[PDB]
Amino acid sequence: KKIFKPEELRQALMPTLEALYRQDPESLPFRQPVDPQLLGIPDYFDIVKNPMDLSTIKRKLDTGQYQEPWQYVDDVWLMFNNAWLYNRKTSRVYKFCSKLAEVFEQEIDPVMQSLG
Amino acid sequence: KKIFKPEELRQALMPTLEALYRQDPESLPFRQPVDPQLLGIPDYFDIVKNPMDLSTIKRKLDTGQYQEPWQYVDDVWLMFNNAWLYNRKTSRVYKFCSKLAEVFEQEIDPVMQSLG
Ligand SMILES: Cc1noc(C)c1-c1ccc2c(c1)nc([C@@H]1CCCC(=O)N1)n2[C@H]1CC[C@@H](NC(=O)OC(C)(C)C)CC1
Ligand SMILES: Cc1noc(C)c1-c1ccc2c(c1)nc([C@@H]1CCCC(=O)N1)n2[C@H]1CC[C@@H](NC(=O)OC(C)(C)C)CC1
Ligand SMILES: [Mg+2]
Repeated sequence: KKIFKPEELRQALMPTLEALYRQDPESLPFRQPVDPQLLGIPDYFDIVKNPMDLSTIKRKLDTGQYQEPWQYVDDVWLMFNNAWLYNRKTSRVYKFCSKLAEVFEQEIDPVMQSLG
Repeated sequence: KKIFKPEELRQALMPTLEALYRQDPESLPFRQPVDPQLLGIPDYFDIVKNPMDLSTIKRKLDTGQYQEPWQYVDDVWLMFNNAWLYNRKTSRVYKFCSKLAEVFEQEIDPVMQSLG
């Protein structure tokens, strides 16, 4: 039944995104979209058909593109699954992604309990 | 008596797993282990005694846990059989599983032929 007010969603959810940004160095690969030309990885978009990154999620929060909090959680989880799929378990970026996922899991659980 | 090296298997088999990940929305329930507490299905682990999902399979490919290609195929097929067993034929999840199974059959057929 409930309609989420855009600023209510933004206020509840942005602290969880801000917690990811504070992770340095782990958030740095995730602060802007993956650029396969800069990185020299022409197969990236062969494998990742739905790219996502922190700046895109932040812009969707700013502009009211999320109707309900699970749409935001789905984008954060998509971001992580893209990096875990494309990069090997031993790689730096994969370990960075796991650290962000660890932080996100700790932040998001009490927030979603209070929203639903 | 051919020996299959970890990286050899990974290069051959990873594309077939990547093809499943590309299916959206159908791969989304399969990208992480089933969480019966999150989903509110407490009998899940009564029926599924050997859970399996894409992220676990990907990890086993990354870490060399498959000795031969059929061990990978067996895990993908276990994944599917778990979903078809637990969910009814008319359910969304079951239909999503069938879609992944159709993609997998098309992708694995030539790969297995080239490996043997
Ligand atoms: C995620 C992901 N998933 O797969 C992959 C693959 C990634 C991913 C993405 C970015 C990565 C990254 C891995 N490795 C690094 C760096 C550089 C190379 C290797 C290294 O060791 N450290 N970067 C940086 C690239 C550009 C930087 N900023 C940026 O573009 O500055 C402007 C001014 C706008 C030009 C910041 C981040
Ligand atoms: C397979 C299978 N076999 O039996 C069953 C049963 C499944 C199965 C499994 C997952 C399912 C699923 C069915 N239905 C959905 C969604 C939500 C439920 C209602 C719906 O209509 N669609 N999900 C999602 C659950 C959580 C999602 N992500 C996730 O955990 O995010 C973090 C951040 C880590 C918390 C991704 C997938
Ligand atoms: Mg953990």
